[PDB]
Amino acid sequence: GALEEIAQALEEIAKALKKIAWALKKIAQG
Amino acid sequence: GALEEIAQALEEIAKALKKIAWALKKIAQG
Amino acid sequence: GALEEIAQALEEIAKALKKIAWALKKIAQG
Amino acid sequence: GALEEIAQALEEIAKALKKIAWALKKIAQG
Amino acid sequence: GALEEIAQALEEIAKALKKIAWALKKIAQG
Amino acid sequence: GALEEIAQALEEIAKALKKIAWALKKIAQG
Repeated sequence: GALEEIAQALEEIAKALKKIAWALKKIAQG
Repeated sequence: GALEEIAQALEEIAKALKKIAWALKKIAQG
Repeated sequence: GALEEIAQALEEIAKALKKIAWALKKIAQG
Repeated sequence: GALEEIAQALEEIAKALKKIAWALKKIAQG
Repeated sequence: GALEEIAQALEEIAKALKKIAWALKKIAQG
Repeated sequence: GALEEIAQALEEIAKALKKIAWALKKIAQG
């Protein structure tokens, strides 16, 4: 579906952003 | 410090994007 | 419903981001 | 200016999330 | 129309994340 | 260092989010 493809892409963006956020936390703490 | 705050904000933003994706899926399912 | 529940969560994230924004302004100012 | 720039960006994201929440309620209400 | 408002809000979030990326680069290269 | 990598990744996330928003706008338009 059209909106399902948009949502899938958004979910991948969000998972990538969560990883970046964790990496930045660890750099910050260190 | 500031970078740890920024990391938390990126995590909040990722959470919002994931929820927006689920909202789009529910809209499609309607 | 499902979309209204997401809307509430997004409003809470928005408040969290505004709190972090003020924390960053405080760090910059001080 | 870096931290203040990020704070301003987070505030704009917060506004955008409130806009999305409002749109979701409008969709939900039909 | 509400879905278009959601898309416009996502565009604003993307611009704001670009500004956050730019600010973090400035901190990194400082 | 790491923060430069994080900023570049965030810029890539923002570019992708812009494309997602544009696709959603076109869906919303018909």
